[PDB]
Amino acid sequence: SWKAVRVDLVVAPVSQFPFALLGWTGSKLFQRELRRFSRKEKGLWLNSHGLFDPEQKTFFQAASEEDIFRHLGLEYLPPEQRNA
DNA sequence: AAACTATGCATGCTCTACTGCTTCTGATCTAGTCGACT
Repeated sequence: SWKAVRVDLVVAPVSQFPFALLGWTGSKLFQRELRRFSRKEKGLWLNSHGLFDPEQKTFFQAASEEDIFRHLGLEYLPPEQRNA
C-alpha cells in the first residue's frame, strides 16, 4: 500500500542559505512579526532571499543564521521556541 | 457578263494559366487581475 504526503522543495544559494532557512523554520506569525519589526524598528527589509538596507544600497548577508538575529538587535532563539 | 460559292483574314470574346503586388487573417509573445501555494 501507499499514502499521499505533501512535500515542498526549495533551492537557494549558499550565500542566501541562512536567510531561506530562517524564513522556512519560523512560524507564519513569527515570520510576519519579524519582518514587521525589521522594517519598522530597524528600517531594514527582510525576506526569504536576504536583508536589505534602503538607505545604503548594499546587502547585509552573513555566513550564519544567528547573525540575522545578532544584527537586528534581538536575542537569539532556537527553532523550537519560534512557535508563534 | 452576272450570280453564287470559296477561301482568307481580321477583331472582339472567353478561358486557363502564369507572375507580381496589396490587404486580410491566424499563430505567437506579455500586463493585469484573480486565485493557488509556501
